[PDB]
Amino acid sequence: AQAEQERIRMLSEAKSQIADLVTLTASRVLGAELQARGHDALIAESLAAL
Amino acid sequence: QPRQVNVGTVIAVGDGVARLSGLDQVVASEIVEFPPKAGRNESIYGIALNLEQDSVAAIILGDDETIEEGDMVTSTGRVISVPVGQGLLGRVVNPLGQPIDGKGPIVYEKTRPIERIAPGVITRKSVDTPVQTGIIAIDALIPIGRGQRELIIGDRQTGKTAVAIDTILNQKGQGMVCIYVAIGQRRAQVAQVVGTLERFGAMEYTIVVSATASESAALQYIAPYAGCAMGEEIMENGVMLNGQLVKDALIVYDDLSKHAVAYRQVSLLLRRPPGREAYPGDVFYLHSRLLERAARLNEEYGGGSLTALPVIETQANDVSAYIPTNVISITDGQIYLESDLFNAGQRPALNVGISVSRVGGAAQTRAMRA
Amino acid sequence: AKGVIQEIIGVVIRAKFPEDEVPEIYNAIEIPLGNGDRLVCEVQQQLGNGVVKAVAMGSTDGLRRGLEVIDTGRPIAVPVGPATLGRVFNVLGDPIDGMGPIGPEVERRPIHRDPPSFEEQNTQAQIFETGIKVIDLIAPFTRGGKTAIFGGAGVGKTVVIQELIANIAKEQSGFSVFAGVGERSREGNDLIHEMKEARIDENTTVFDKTVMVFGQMNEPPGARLRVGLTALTM
Amino acid sequence: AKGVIQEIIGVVIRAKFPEDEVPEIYNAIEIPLGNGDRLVCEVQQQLGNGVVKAVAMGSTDGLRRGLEVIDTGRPIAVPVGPATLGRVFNVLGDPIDGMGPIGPEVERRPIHRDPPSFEEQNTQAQIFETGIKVIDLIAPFTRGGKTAIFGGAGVGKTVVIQELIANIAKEQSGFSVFAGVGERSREGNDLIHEMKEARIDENTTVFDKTVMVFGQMNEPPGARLRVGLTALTM
Amino acid sequence: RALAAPLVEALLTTAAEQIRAAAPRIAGLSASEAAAVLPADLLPQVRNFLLTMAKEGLTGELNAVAAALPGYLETGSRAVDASVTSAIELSAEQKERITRELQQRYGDVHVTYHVDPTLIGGLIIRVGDQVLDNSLRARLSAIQRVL
Amino acid sequence: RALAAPLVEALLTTAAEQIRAAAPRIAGLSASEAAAVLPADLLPQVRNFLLTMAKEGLTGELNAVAAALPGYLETGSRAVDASVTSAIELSAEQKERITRELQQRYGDVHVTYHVDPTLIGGLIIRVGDQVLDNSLRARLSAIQRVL
Ligand SMILES: Nc1ncnc2c1ncn2[C@@H]1O[C@H](COP(=O)(O)OP(=O)(O)OP(=O)(O)O)[C@@H](O)[C@H]1O
Ligand SMILES: [Mg+2]
Repeated sequence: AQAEQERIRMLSEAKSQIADLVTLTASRVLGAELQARGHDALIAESLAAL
Repeated sequence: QPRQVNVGTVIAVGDGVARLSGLDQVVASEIVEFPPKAGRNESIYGIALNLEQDSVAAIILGDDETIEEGDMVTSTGRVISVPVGQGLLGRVVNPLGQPIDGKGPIVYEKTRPIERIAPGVITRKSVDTPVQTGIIAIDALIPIGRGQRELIIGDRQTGKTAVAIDTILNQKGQGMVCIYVAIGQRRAQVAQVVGTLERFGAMEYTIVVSATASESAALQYIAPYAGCAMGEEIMENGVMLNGQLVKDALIVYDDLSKHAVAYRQVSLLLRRPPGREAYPGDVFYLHSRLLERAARLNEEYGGGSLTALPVIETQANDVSAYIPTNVISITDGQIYLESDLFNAGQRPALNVGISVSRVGGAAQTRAMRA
Repeated sequence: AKGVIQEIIGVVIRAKFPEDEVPEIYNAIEIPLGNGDRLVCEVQQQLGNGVVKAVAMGSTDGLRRGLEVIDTGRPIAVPVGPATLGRVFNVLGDPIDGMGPIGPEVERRPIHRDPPSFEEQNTQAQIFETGIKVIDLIAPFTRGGKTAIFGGAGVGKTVVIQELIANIAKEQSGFSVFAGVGERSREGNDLIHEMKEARIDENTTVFDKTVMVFGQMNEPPGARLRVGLTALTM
Repeated sequence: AKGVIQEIIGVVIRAKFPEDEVPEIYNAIEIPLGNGDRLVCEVQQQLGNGVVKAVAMGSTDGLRRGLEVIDTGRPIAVPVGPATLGRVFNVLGDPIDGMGPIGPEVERRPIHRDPPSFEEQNTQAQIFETGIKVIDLIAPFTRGGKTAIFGGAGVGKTVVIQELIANIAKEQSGFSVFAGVGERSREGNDLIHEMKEARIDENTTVFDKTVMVFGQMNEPPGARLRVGLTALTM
Repeated sequence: RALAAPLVEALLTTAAEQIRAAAPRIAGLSASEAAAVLPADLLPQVRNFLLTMAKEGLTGELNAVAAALPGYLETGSRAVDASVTSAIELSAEQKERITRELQQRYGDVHVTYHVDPTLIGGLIIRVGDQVLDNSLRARLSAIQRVL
Repeated sequence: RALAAPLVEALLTTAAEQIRAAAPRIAGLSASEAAAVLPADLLPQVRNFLLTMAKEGLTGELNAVAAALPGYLETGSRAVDASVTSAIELSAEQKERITRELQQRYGDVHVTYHVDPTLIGGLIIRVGDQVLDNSLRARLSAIQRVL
């Protein structure tokens, strides 16, 4: 039972690490896209609520 | 999905207490977020306790070394709340509902606010269904019934945690969901308790809410109220245990004296005026809020119940101290464990002469009562 | 007659009122909540410039630092009359029992009243006839006097209370009042309500002859402080 | 960086830094103090517009207001590794023995670290034979667990500790750490040195397997406060 | 009333002019140092206030006091200090465009544009004590919650 | 705005005091008449404020301008509560008379009127912490002498 619980914990930790790596990769891709296109296009979103 | 949030600036952060400057229209017990910044990728929440003119003194639910002067705090509109439901059974969670056993995320759909008003004046009912502790001395002489809050008061090492764990283990098939709130208890001892619960298969119906000693005094202060909210949800909505809609909860506060110490720490760091033994004035109110939420509701309100088993250590068997007398006044009965009886071979160590159960025979089976 | 909350520290609320409309020392503040009901505070200290420090009487876990407060002018007004008989009330006089609210026609009296003057006091102590042999022999009461029981649970204290109510209601007119100040909600409620509703005398339940006001331990300190005065007014 | 001391209250030093360069809660600041030796304070509180309250961990009895303070930007870093074996350190990790300073290549770890999580806790323990009848019979000394002796002034805490070290320090099967927080430098240390250097384990002394951090009774409050954390980091 | 208003406005303008002109006169210079630096470019009350400010040497933000002089004519309250943070350094045209755009409150409010390039392509606009955050770092965390 | 408080408050108080002091001497003057009447040694705004009102003939209201002069650089909350009690309910011209004779205490500070009909004649003037009673004091003093 302890081995099964450890396996479940390891699976959860692996899923968490995969999510963190995916978030880091998405952040890097978004940063590259912002550097290429330019953040100025987001300025129009300032009037959504303000 | 952009939204406008109220923002303040941390103008003074100290030993777990921060003055949040301008956070106007903040609710009196909100959760300030402290959004992540350079060097910290997570959010450290806090409880906005003192709403003073031009200041919001907030205790910090976490590590305050990362918070820096001038940091922006966003006031989440929600009052301090804890996730509740079926998903917490068998999980060790810190008082914020975040798992600390690393077995995955907590699957939940409802978050009940801690620090809720008592279940009601007329909504309760007479305590009749017994709680089978499994200890002959308790089950025969000092009965505990569903909906009765029974203090376990004793010296430093007499068997209080042992009695609580025996009670938790005995509720195998009696349709009871146990909760073990570990306030100020060392992490190794909480790990030992969890190992004992898992060894006897009592972790299929137990929720452990641990705010260990290293964790900030705010977490220890809210440690019992979370968990009490969990039991409130269990008695009000029920959980599917063994295919049955169990609506009975048995909550054990590991040490309310450590909770009172944590409240004293957060009050004195907030520079609130002290009282007796440096405790704040409203600490009897502190414990009466927590213990009066354990009730046996009538059939019109669900018929569920919440049984509380507070635990208190007394210095040199001084049951005349401030917190021990307060909680003795609050509770419906006392279980006195003495070192003199414990050493003399009486292992449960109950001082049956002075231990009392105000519910009495109504908390016993007719066979046991006879 | 409308002020703004300034500070909120636990169950103590500081509120700034206009200069010429500061509430008195025992008036009610009656903070209105969003969900329809109100939070009735009680002033305790006039200070500063239009600022009053008051006790919450409630949780104060949903209040900002700008909410309006409506001074009621008079202290906490509690319903008094034959209508408030056989009913359970809280510190504010709001009926907490299952039955409906008290009608507007019932007289409301201030919670704070002056005790009777010296001239009205009886010049000779008089025994109070309870009917219980041991009580009327060993420890006789006093008409307008105070008696304290020192007993735990399972000793029949509740039954003694019920019989005292029944005897005073039979031999005299004998309406009774019960203020549970800082009681366990289990002992004070649903084990006093049910026992007195079940207990009957001259086909009338004891609960029908008794008023109840309950400020329990869960309520803030102000409620437990003023529940006794509520019962005294009733 | 480059703040100025405002107040010197005991060993607590309040320093004002630029608005955007305030040190963190547990950072270490330094007073140059002249003479080529500096006073290392540890921040404890942040009070407002660049004002931070720190603990001197030193004499702090010859420095004036207005002295500059340099913010290191990191908490107290102490050497860790085999380089610390067989050496005696301060609270700051600076060796006080006659041997030379620890090299830059040795890793520096902060003395303020998170304790092990709930997952990492090891609840397995077994009896540790110590050779003392009362300890091995009534309250067995625990291998891999926490134990302590609570004694008054006149009782023999030091004698019991020294006997325990003599009994169990030869057959260590590992390294050892001794922290002398607030203890006499006569017996608590410098004669444990004599006993530890005299004991020999196969031509390697017990002192060669020991990291000893001191901070004893003579040191100001800050050193005694953080010497335990330094030893724990080592 | 009317005479007081013109008088108050004239006094405020004179004070602002004196502060702007003589702010750097006694700036930093100590009580003895700035005493000679103290020129006749101030009223006797203004000269006394400048001497008090420069006695310690904190006569650096006197221009802000100058900025405090005109607003005190109209009871101030026009600060509406807002702060805009975007990942890319703001170009002057778009900077002016968004300065004009936040006219819902007071118009071109006091805006201290920042960068903080840790953000990705978004806006963090804090007006008073209300902050609006459409930065893609915020969306990043709001998606990363899946963890 | 915060930095304004000391200097602006001092200048406004000086202007108010100068205008109030020159109110008796400079009454019903003109630009040149008040220039020869009002002292030119005062603040540059003070002399201008003294001359401009007289030039337009509003010099009588110039003292009232002084009343608003401190409040232009103050919270204007320290106005004496000069309570005026009189059994006869007072008309608007009566209240104007009372305030215009009451400006000798500070300025036209916050004045509140009450009736207390049991008074006869006279009026009770409670300025700050000094009370002048002139209504029923005579009768009750007489009844004290008689008894
Ligand atoms: N039959 C028994 N019943 C109860 N306690 C027992 C029994 N046999 C042994 N014990 C003792 O009880 C201990 C269990 O911990 P215990 O319940 O006394 O902790 P506690 O009262 O919470 O104290 P602490 O403050 O030290 O954590 C065992 O380690 C043992 O010393
Ligand atoms: Mg315990």
